[PDB]
Amino acid sequence: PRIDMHSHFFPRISEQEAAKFDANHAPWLQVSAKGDTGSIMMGKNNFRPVYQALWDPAFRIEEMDAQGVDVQVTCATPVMFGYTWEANKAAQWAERMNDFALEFAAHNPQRIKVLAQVPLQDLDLACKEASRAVAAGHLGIQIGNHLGDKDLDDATLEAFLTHCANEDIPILVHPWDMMGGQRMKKWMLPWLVAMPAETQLAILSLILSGAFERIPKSLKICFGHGGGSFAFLLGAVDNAWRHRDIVREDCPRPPSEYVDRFFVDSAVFNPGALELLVSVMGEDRVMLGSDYPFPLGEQKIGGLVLSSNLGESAKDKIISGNASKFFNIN
Amino acid sequence: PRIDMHSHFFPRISEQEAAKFDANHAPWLQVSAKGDTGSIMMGKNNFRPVYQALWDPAFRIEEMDAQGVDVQVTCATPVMFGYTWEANKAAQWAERMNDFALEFAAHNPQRIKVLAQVPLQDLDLACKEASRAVAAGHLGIQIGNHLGDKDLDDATLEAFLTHCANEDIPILVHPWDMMGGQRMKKWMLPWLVAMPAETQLAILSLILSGAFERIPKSLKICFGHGGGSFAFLLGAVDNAWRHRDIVREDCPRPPSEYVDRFFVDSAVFNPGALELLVSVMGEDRVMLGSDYPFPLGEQKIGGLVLSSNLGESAKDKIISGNASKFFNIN
Ligand SMILES: [Zn+2]
Ligand SMILES: [Zn+2]
Repeated sequence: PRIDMHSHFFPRISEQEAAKFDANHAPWLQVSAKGDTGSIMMGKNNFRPVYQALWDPAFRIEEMDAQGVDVQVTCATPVMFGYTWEANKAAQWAERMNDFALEFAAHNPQRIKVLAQVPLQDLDLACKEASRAVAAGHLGIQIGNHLGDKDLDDATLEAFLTHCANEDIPILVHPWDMMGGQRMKKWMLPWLVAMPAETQLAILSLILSGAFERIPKSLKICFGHGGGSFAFLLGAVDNAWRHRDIVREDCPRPPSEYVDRFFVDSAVFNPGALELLVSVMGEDRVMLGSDYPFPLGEQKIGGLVLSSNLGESAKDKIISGNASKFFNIN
Repeated sequence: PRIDMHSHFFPRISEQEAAKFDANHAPWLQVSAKGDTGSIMMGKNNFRPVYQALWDPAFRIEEMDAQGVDVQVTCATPVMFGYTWEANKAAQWAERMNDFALEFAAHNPQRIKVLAQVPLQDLDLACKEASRAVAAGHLGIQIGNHLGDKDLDDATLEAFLTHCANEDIPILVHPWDMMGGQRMKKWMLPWLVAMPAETQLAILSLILSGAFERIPKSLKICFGHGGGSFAFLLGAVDNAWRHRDIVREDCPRPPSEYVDRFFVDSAVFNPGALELLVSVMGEDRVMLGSDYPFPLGEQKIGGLVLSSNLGESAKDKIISGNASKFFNIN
């Protein structure tokens, strides 16, 4: 079947319910009276216009049919993370969101799988939430790729990964809270420039810090959006490792050898980019992700893989094989 | 014949010559009695230790012999920019670095060419410095993407491109200066992540702002380092342009259609990445650049292009053809 392992949801939360958590920074969902469109709010502010398939599981199915998608793995919209909040409030939030997801998916748990969020600022509460959420349904965890000035090499984030590997919980790493600051507002530049750099930073943070050495090889970790610009700029990285002390210091093998340690989704929107990606990662390590139902995710899901010059077996693993093994969908 | 269009020098200046500009911001060169070592200086502290090839054309002429390199275009180390300085002092400084670059060049003007630097913080001072310098023999200009602490590139910058496009003054745009704030502190991550991003941002800035519609097709502009991650991320840009009216707002054609308006150098350190780059830019708009003499410079200049499953006609254009037309070199 077709397995789309990168999609998003947003739960039914009213302004008042989100107010209890944080009347200013807790997101919620404003739906039209018809019920077809809607907005993600943020206190009183409009954040991002959305539509029915983000909150409605039934309505999501009828698009899951038209696109030929059999099983969808879905998870929190990044605005729900709340990594900057006080920890207990966040842990409570993350528990409530993971509950909403199970509800969402339970409409038809055969086709809709979910991933959990965690209060990643607090290592203890994050591990607790991850175990709890998986035992209760979720097939794994989605996290943002960094926590303020902390990247995946931070010991707190490295310890979370280790915990997930110990308990055989699979992780999807998603870019969010993009760098760039004031210079990238127009033309969705944060999406096009900062977001792939964020992801590539995350991957390189694990590799060059030595982290993969101190993390069990049993960890299932996947990077969204093709690993960003990772696969393309990897040559420049091997070259820096070869010729600079400071680059080599904590990384014992050539950085390129580490593609055996993680996965990437397939959303790179270009036949040749996909072929370089598969070349670097191997057909075993790339999975179909659409970024549904957001405006700039692949509009015909799986379109790019199937239209490619890849072997029938390579097209099968990517569209199905690798995510049945990765998330243990049978 | 063999042309490396991307390299760097630093002038033969003393603590005192530079003192007359600044005691703690104007950089100068210190070399030991064993005239082989050397180090760039700021005040009385080491800013950057330095290979003998960086200053001293004599040694350079010999390394160009060992390498396949007949002609090498060379320019400022971005340390020498000073786009933060007051517009007048930075006009004085600029021209001195361009005289210092003409004495360097006049040690073999058949083999050593020079690009000028401009006081880009003031539009007219820079325009004047530019015309003045190409007239003195410089084959063109090298500019950063900022202003020491700047947000990208407005219509002031677009004017400077127009000035150059009209007097046929070629420009090499060189990624420089940060992006990562308090992140990316180890393993040369700014060079591996932030620098490719900066370059791709410069490119997309020109394209998505519609700038190429106001800029005469006469413009000769090259982007350092393979144009960063541009080629690989292009499919994503195109996808966004077509699914979001804000991306398309100032950009009347698909962004990918604009590849005919600029050049990139070839320094991407990987045959697969170079093959995608050529397939996107076309063999006519990729030139050989090594980043000599820096430690992350290509070791065997030309090596990656020569060794490629590319075409032979393609290989001569890259090595020679394109950079002959671009700088006007015979
Ligand atoms: Zn996503
Ligand atoms: Zn350079």
